[PDB]
Amino acid sequence: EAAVTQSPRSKVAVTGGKVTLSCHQTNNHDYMYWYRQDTGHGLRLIHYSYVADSTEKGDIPDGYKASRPSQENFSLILELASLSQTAVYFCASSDWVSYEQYFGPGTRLTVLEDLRNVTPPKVSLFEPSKAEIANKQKATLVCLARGFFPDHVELSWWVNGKEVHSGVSTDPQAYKESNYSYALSSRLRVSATFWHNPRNHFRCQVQFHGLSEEDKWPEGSPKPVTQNISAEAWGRA
Amino acid sequence: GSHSMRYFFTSVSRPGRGEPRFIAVGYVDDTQFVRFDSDAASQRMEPRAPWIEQEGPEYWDGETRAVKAHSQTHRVDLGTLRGYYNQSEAGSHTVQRMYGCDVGSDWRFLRGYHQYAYDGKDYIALKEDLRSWTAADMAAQTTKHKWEAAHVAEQLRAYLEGTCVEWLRRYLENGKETLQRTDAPKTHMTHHAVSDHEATLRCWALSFYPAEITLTWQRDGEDQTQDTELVETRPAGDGTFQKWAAVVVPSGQEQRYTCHVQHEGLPKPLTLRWE
Amino acid sequence: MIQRTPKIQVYSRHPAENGKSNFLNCYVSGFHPSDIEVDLLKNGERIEKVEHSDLSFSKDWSFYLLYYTEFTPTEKDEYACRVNHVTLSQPKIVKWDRDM
Amino acid sequence: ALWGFFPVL
Amino acid sequence: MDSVTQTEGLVTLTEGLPVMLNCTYQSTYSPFLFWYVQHLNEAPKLLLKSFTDNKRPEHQGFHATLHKSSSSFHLQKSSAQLSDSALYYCALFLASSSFSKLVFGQGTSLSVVPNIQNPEPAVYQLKDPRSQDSTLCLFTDFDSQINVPKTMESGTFITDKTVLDMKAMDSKSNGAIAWSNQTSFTCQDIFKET
Repeated sequence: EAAVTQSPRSKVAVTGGKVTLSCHQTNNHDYMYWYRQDTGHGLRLIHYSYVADSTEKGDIPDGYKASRPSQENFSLILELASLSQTAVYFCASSDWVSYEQYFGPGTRLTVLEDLRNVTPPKVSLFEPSKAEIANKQKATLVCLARGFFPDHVELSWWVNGKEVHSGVSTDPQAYKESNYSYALSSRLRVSATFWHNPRNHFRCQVQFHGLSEEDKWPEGSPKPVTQNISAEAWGRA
Repeated sequence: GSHSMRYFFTSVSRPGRGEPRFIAVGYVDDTQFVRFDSDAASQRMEPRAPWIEQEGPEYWDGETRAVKAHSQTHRVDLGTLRGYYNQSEAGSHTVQRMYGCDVGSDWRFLRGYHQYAYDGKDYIALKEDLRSWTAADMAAQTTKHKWEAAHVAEQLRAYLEGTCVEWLRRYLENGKETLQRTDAPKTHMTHHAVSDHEATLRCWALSFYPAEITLTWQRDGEDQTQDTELVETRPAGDGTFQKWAAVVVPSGQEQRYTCHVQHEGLPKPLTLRWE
Repeated sequence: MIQRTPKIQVYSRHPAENGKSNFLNCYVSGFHPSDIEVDLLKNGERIEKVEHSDLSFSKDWSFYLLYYTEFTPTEKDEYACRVNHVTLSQPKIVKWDRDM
Repeated sequence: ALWGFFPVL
Repeated sequence: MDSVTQTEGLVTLTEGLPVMLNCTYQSTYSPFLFWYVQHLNEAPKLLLKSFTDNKRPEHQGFHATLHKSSSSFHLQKSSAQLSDSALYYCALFLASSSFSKLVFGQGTSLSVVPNIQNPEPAVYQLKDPRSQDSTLCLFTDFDSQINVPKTMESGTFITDKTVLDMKAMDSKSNGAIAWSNQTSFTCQDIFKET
């Protein structure tokens, strides 16, 4: 199977800073492409390459430069990052049959004027209503992530130490309640007999992607790095 | 009346050197307008006609990156073909490629071409219907199955019936003073006695355009081709062409032979006789 | 592999006239493979500034090239074309004849 | 003008 | 020239009903079109081709017929299922440029909603134990054909409807969540007006 990989999967940068996006491909293809996606709409070509050590300009090359050191790797480089470069970047690969393109997992990039605004989420777990349990014989635990900037988050439910996908509904998009803070919620519904059991341990994990170790940060505030923040509650008879 | 556009591609593998030789030339009728050489210093598409120079940077940068991909394709093709016929890497091999289109006297599409050759012999060719492929051998069948699955012939038709024709019309208009002209051949006959009983009569045709011409020798009103020497049509070097035909004629019987010249820029077919 | 012997034609662009400048052409055609050596000669001596046309082929896949140089034809000077190929065991020399 | 599609053998 | 025009925005469809996503295009010469599907948190992948025969191509299922006369290449399916919820790209492979490349459109988001047979709409109030006076209201088990209200007040935020599926037996339920910064609030009035 033709598989394309990208690194990093998430990146937060400052305005006027150098950003490098890597793309690895092990399918023996000559043609490689760099696309961008804006707010879940449109897929525009930035740069492309048909052979190693040669790069061609795409539809929107301005502000972007690319490099093809080998057949496997095709890098997208941003010398001066701007606010308009905030997008989801996809890397494609194909042979001479250039209409069948195989895409990478994607890269979310957000460029900000200041660094102070970056903040971790505050995860609060809300307990089911007793009116729901006595009527429908079902309990709905709701998780709520609030007050986090860059919306680079991944929500996961944990029941009894295991990651569950049963009866789970995370929000597809992160809801913007303020300019410099996002919000995200999820539902977990299990049976009344399961919730009433004191043994059962419920946990909502939010994986927040923040700044790297190579980023400068003032001595006062704690650095908002890649961290996991959780909230938990136990069963009640 | 009828015109054509042609692109000739030549890729020769060089075991003695690092990189294979690639040469690509573009022709409108019998006039060269573009070239590309892999051993050239510029590594760009180069104008050869005066009338192609009026195209902008959009054209040249686009044609440069296209021919580079053509060069890259045929480098891989050399390796693919040596694997097909199970040949060693110590031997040199030539891959020839030709594609283009023909227009009529009304500037409308007539014929389209796309064909390959390996070491002189035919390989794969697009048929007159522009939907079919002609595979010469079992190794050519592998290529045929690759292109039929990718529907390359359908992609090719859009170029040959559209892009090739409309750009050919653009070239004919831009080079009206050069391509749309018609030069009538200057004709004369020369005589040489080869022996005491035989003599050679040569029928010259000089300074004509286009290169397409017909030279036939007749003895007593009948076409004689069994005893006729005909040379390949040669360029003069300024845009015009040259050609001659010779026959072995018994001494004293020179006036029984006639040469006939047929050309597009000639109102009536000319009859030439020695005097 | 298919090997074809080259067809050599030595001629002038315009009808030869002494004292007036002209171009000396050597047209090799119908040869295969493409690798070929072509030199224009002046009394057996190799001419320096000789330019060749870009490589092209015919419908039957046979190659053709045009070698040319600017020259002033005169009575006593002889001109020829020296061509070498893989089909040829020795470099073939064809002399230019204006009276042909 | 050249063809924009480049199929291999 | 050389353009693709798709159905703009979100297309909401109930399961079982036929899928219709429009795609018109501008082109200079005889072209070829392709549909690219992108599911949530996944890579965009090729869905179907325009080949094969006179207009008709297509895989999964999904099919599309090319009409060159009016330049149309609409995506179709007989019966929609919940798994079809994805972003759909209509692409034009350049028939004749100096370099042939795919030209993607603006993309059409498909959102297939479940057919709730026995709806039981109810509003619940939920509490956060670790903090004081913080509350949340949940609207669940409602029909997919009613509208979830949007925020008009500052401090109070309402989310769009989402679907959860339990591994019991087809326990599919729509859900909307809302919260406020104000002390005085009512869960009985927030989910009002479809």
